[PDB]
Amino acid sequence: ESIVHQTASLGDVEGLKAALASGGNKDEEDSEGRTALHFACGYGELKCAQVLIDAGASVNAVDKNKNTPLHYAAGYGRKECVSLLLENGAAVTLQNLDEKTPIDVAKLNSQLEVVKLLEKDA
Repeated sequence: ESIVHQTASLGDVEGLKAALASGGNKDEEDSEGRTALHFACGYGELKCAQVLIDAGASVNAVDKNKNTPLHYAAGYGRKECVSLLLENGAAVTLQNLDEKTPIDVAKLNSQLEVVKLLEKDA
């Protein structure tokens, strides 16, 4: 029952803004430590991710497996969200509980293009 997570996950930009305006917490976490930004980026909802970043959502938030939003974007091959996170200081060296960085994750999931995109940045 988290409005901020649900609207972000479904790309509901207006619903998301409203929820945040109506008191909703942009850093709200679910039972696995995920934030609305982890979901927006993992699903490739660029505009919703921007809204959260503009509201001050932690770009390098970590879930209970130490995955950041960039690990989700990278792993599921959501290139635009990867760029958006990189432009906003997303730490490309942060490591998973499995010692994997977002790049490692992109590599394991065959996200060849995302890898070039994460490399290009550096």
